[PDB]
Amino acid sequence: SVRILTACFLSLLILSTLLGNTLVCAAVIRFRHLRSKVTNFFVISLAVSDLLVAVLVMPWKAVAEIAGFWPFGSFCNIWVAFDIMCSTASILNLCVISVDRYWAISSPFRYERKMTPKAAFILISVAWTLSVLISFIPVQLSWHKAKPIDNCDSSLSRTYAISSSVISFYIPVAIMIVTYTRIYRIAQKQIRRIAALERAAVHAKNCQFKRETKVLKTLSVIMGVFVCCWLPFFILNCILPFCCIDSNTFDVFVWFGWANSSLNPIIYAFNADFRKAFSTLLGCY
Amino acid sequence: QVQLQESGGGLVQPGGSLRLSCAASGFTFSNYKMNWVRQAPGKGLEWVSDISQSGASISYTGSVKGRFTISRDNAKNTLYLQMNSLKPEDTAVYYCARCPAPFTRDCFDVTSTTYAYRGQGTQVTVSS
Amino acid sequence: TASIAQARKLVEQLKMEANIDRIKVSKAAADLMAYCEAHAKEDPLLTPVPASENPFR
Amino acid sequence: TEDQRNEEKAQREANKMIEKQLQKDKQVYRATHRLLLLGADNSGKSTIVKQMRIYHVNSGIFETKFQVDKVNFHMFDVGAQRDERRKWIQCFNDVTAIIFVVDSSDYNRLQEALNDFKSIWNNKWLRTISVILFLNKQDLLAEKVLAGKSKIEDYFPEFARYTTPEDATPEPGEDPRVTRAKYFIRDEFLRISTASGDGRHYCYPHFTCSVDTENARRIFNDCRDIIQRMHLRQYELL
Amino acid sequence: ELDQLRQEAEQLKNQIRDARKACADATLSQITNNIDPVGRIQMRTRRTLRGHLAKIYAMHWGTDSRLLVSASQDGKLIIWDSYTTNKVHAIPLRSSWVMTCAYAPSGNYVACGGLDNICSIYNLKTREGNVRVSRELAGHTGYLSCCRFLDDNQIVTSSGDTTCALWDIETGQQTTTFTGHTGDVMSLSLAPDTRLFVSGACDASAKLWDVREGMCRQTFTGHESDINAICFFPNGNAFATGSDDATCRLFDLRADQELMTYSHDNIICGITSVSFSKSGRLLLAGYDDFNCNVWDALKADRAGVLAGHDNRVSCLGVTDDGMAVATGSWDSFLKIWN
Ligand SMILES: C[C@H]1c2cccc(CCC(C)(C)O)c2C[C@H](CO)N1C(=O)Cc1c(Cl)cccc1Cl
Ligand SMILES: CC(C)CCC[C@@H](C)[C@H]1CC[C@H]2[C@@H]3CC=C4C[C@@H](O)CC[C@]4(C)[C@H]3CC[C@]12C
Ligand SMILES: CC(C)CCC[C@@H](C)[C@H]1CC[C@H]2[C@@H]3CC=C4C[C@@H](O)CC[C@]4(C)[C@H]3CC[C@]12C
Ligand SMILES: CC(C)CCC[C@@H](C)[C@H]1CC[C@H]2[C@@H]3CC=C4C[C@@H](O)CC[C@]4(C)[C@H]3CC[C@]12C
Ligand SMILES: CC(C)CCC[C@@H](C)[C@H]1CC[C@H]2[C@@H]3CC=C4C[C@@H](O)CC[C@]4(C)[C@H]3CC[C@]12C
Ligand SMILES: CC(C)CCC[C@@H](C)[C@H]1CC[C@H]2[C@@H]3CC=C4C[C@@H](O)CC[C@]4(C)[C@H]3CC[C@]12C
Ligand SMILES: CCCCCCCCCCCCCCCC(=O)O
Ligand SMILES: CCCCCCCCCCCCCCCC(=O)O
Ligand SMILES: CCCCCCCCCCCCCCCC(=O)O
Ligand SMILES: CCCCCCCCCCCCCCCC(=O)O
Ligand SMILES: NCCc1ccc(O)c(O)c1
Repeated sequence: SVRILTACFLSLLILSTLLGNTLVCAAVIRFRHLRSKVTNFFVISLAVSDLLVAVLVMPWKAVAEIAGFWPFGSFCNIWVAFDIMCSTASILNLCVISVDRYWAISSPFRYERKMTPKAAFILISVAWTLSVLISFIPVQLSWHKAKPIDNCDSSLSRTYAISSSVISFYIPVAIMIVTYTRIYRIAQKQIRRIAALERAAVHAKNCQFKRETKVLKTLSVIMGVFVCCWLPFFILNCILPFCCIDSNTFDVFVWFGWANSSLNPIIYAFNADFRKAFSTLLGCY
Repeated sequence: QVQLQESGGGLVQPGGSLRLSCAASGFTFSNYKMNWVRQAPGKGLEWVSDISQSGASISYTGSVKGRFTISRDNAKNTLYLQMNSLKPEDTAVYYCARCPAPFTRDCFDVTSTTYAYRGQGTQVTVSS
Repeated sequence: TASIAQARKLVEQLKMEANIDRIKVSKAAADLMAYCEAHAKEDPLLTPVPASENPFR
Repeated sequence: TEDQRNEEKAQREANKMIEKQLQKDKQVYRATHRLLLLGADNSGKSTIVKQMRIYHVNSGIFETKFQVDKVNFHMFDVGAQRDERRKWIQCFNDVTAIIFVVDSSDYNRLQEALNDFKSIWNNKWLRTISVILFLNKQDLLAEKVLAGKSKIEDYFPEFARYTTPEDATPEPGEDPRVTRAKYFIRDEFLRISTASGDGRHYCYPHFTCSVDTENARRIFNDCRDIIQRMHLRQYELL
Repeated sequence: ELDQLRQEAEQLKNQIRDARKACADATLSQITNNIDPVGRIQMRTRRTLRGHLAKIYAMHWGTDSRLLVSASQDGKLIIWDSYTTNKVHAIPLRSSWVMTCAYAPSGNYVACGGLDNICSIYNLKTREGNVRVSRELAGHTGYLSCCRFLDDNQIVTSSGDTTCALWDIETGQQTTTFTGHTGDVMSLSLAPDTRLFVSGACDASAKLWDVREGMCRQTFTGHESDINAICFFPNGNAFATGSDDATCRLFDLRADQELMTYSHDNIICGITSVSFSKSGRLLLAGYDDFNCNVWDALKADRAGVLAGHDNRVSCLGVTDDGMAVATGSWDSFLKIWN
């Protein structure tokens, strides 16, 4: 009854995430100018991380939810490690991009000299190594599992729930709130300078708010979509072991976290070069 | 061959009226922005005024603003300049000038060292 | 006397340019066609080239 | 076919040596910020930046090198060329900014400067580049107004009906009459720049003079504005 | 004085236009109606040469169709190898602003010009192995626009001060000076016989210059705007010209008037560089709207469209055997099209 309807939404979600991430990766490989800018290196890392979710994390959980049981019980221990890795890799890549956008807009001269492509890789490599240091070591040593029809009910322990959340969510969202607030200080000042020149012109011609909405809309869409998806799941994730929260309800919030991986390409690849690349590659226009 | 032929002028009186006829031959007249340029005796070239392709945007020089009408007929292929309320200090030779590129808004035609898209000009003397 | 010494050179120029021989358009036309027909097979851009003959493929 | 393989090794080795050199130069090239100096003959475009004054001399072109806060600037002053400039200006699209210097002392030749600025602003390849504006010889403007004969109101009828902008901040040791004249010149250049409404490039007005040390810092600061607006537009923030 | 000269000058120009209209029996496109069309010509990017920093303004092939010189605004003159994508030489230039580059028919020298109004010849057969300035020529006043080798001894240059010179490389002086043009002379195209050349200036008039005599023979006044590039038809009896009014035109040295005009209503952008093919059937034109159109020289219909560049196609070259077509644009990449 309600399984038919639910199956369609989950299948569209997987296909949407697969579609967008594939197009972003293909477009950057098949165009050199999308590889000359050092900024677009990070969007490659964010398209690979988001594509590992759709390929390897989303289907198995979807199959288990529709069917009700867990098909292969040994694969549950391995799945958890890839679930932690693919989520943390997505959130850390979104922190690297903000730090990239704050280096270029604050100090534009130093950003040309210091940002070698060499150092670009060093940012990407600390992100992906933190993801494997948080996931494959504790889950296989089973620090989280020993808290005191087969199910994959991985109840995280007290130690590992708090610790993983701080290194994967709370630190990168502390960096991102301080980052984008400063970029909204810089952008606001520039509009004031334009408004001074504009109004003198208007005053001279007569004697003879739209820009500010754009500044606030762009930053709101980036911060708003990311926070709304992951905040009602990391609040619950810290509470749940300490604790209430039903299993059905908690399940629903996991999908909202994963849904952010579907909306990540459209938010960051609505640029002039990317849109031109999309029309060519897909062949629509 | 791009050719410009000015017409009208001669010895006139201050405060009178004068129409300058400009004949543009050898090109498509509606594609190019066109403008007026004059040369005082013992002085340099100065940009009088301009008119666009359709004829909407019209700007003038400040010191002669509100004193000259610029008509640009597309079908007749003629550029008219109406000169009323003349001044004895405003006596010069008037050269038709054409901006070198079509469908553009940038113009480089104040060059005195043999600009080759202008006419031979007409002598317009005002004697008080 | 500089403007009349450049006018004079234009007059002398146009006298030497008027007095030239002029071939008709239709004979000229046929010569152009003759050179494009004869050398039509020797053009690697007009006629495609196999990959073994092509040094770029 | 063994000799052919040996020949390929020679060319490949040569290519690697040349390629590594082009990478060292690539670092120096990116760090280099180009600047084009455009100005009238009467106005002191050479007098703009006395901070470093390396002033290398070529046959026609003049290049000035000056560093501010360990950032190297090259400023290319075009010298002995023909009066028509609609063909060699296409070369200079790759520069970071175009410095435009005008003389406000002569009101009759001011109109010519406005036409030159309008042509540069409306030029298709100069659409990306911002223009940095210097209104030279301000001290002469003060002394000239005291004569009693207003030249500007003859050449400009708009200045008989004009008020001082409230956004402008006058210097304390200046005549209010002179300050009206300064901003009204400034507004002329901004009216050409606001008419287009491109949004890709802007016009930065400055009140320089003949004896100014601060001009090197000004061109440094306006460079910071040009590259920040570039990144902001790229992420569609502005 | 000035009025009788200009009236005589006007009666001479009416005689020339009577001559040109008496000779005009028919047009080329009427004659060529019983000609099989070329059809769609599709070319693909066989090679991309990468390694430039600034925009590539001009380039010139070799006589063996192997090595091309490319000139860029970063101050680097890079001799490429077209087959293996290897940089066989890279030359650091004194002036960063370069507007032309030439390759010798023997392959021994390369010349470059620019805004420093000096043609610099570089030797490539130095026993030390390092490239060095062989001589510098500082005669002209305006900028240097196009320069081409007649041989290893005489080079012809196109300045920006309405003057074309004939340089001797050994003595370092000007042999013959051509002062006929009134506008800025943009480019010159040497004849295959190397006895004549043609230059298109910014006065919308192409001239036919004799090298040994020293005076122009013919004037062509068919255009409406600045003539950007000029190229001979491969028999030496015709040339093509590209202007800013989006119209290519074909001119005859015998009929002394325009044969055909290549215009289309959708494209109003300028024409940077035009090169014929080997046979002369395809006219290749580098337009300002980021792509190249392959016009048919006898039918005035676009075969095909080379849309591979990101910025405007600055210059266009064709090998002497017609094997490939290289275009350089202002995105710093050299696409080889076949
Ligand atoms: C790009 C970043 C970086 C990021 C990661 C790694 C390295 C070291 C790479 C090495 C030189 C060892 O090869 C570096 C260089 C250096 C760190 O020293 N830089 C930065 O200054 C970042 C930065 C700041 Cl703080 C402020 C304004 C602009 C910029 Cl860009
Ligand atoms: C690409 C998307 C559309 C695929 C969606 C697959 C959906 C439509 C399929 C997959 C599993 C299927 C269900 C499998 C089993 C049953 C039990 C049967 O007694 C009623 C139909 C029902 C409930 C099927 C309905 C259709 C179903 C839900
Ligand atoms: C947990 C954190 C601290 C681990 C950091 C590991 C760092 C030191 C290691 C792991 C991956 C390594 C990078 C791997 C690949 C490259 C590309 C190469 O062309 C330059 C060196 C560079 C960029 C290495 C630099 C050092 C590096 C970034
Ligand atoms: C950068 C990526 C490739 C690093 C991956 C490291 C993986 C392959 C390593 C690091 C930690 C290792 C685990 C450490 C401890 C154990 C417990 C032992 O009784 C079985 C093997 C097992 C489970 C190891 C399997 C392999 C392992 C998971
Ligand atoms: C920046 C990184 C290193 C911070 C990591 C903080 C971790 C190591 C700290 C912070 C919160 C701590 C937990 C707080 C509360 C409890 C409940 C107690 O009955 C057992 C220990 C336990 C479970 C702690 C284990 C260690 C812990 C998880
Ligand atoms: C989970 C996803 C769908 C959440 C997306 C939230 C987006 C669409 C909403 C939430 C916050 C909203 C913004 C809030 C405030 C303003 C300022 C107002 O003067 C213009 C609209 C604007 C800019 C809104 C645009 C739409 C907006 C950005
Ligand atoms: C246990 C599995 C771990 C998988 C880790 C995958 C990490 C992929 C990182 C890709 C970085 C790409 C950076 C840009 C490269 C480029 O220049 O195109
Ligand atoms: C490209 C990514 C695809 C991911 C595919 C994951 C496959 C997991 C397979 C799970 C079942 C394994 C059965 C093992 C049989 C056994 O020894 O018991
Ligand atoms: C590079 C990443 C690849 C990921 C592939 C994951 C596949 C996991 C399969 C686990 C099989 C475990 C079988 C155990 C059988 C047993 O109980 O003894
Ligand atoms: C604009 C963002 C849209 C995001 C869409 C996310 C869809 C998630 C769907 C999850 C369905 C989970 C059903 C659980 C049923 C239950 O309570 O047992
Ligand atoms: N579906 C995401 C599950 C997840 C991801 C990262 C974490 O740190 C964590 O505790 C839990």
